[PDB]
Amino acid sequence: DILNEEAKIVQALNNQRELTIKMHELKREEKDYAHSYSPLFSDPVPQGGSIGKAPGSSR
Amino acid sequence: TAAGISLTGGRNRCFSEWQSFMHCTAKTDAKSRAQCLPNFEDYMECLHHTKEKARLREIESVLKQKKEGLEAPPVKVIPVKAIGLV
Repeated sequence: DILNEEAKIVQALNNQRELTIKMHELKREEKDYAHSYSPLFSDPVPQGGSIGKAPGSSR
Repeated sequence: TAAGISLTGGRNRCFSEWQSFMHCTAKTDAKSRAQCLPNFEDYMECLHHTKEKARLREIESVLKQKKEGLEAPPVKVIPVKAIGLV
């Protein structure tokens, strides 16, 4: 009756250990430009300076 | 921002190298960034002309030591009074 109630607590603590190791993995994982920077306007391509612009200026 | 806006409101001098570098960086995630090292190099010496200054010093070191100097189609210098004279 007491071995089962200790195995329950050990399972509940190993669950927290797995959760902690997971939530540590999750932060060091790299992340998208749409999640790290603003979601709308998801491309990093600037295309900036649009009045006196030259054709051939893109690459 | 004013990321690539020039003095006339157009694109700046190194806009195209920067936009190529950002085209690089858009389709890559990290762990895979070592391949867009050349574009960045192309951008940086677009900015500062380090490798062209090195190359032109290497060629000027050789033309200083020639007694012959230049056997070439030469380049003329004019006064500003005489751009279309003859």
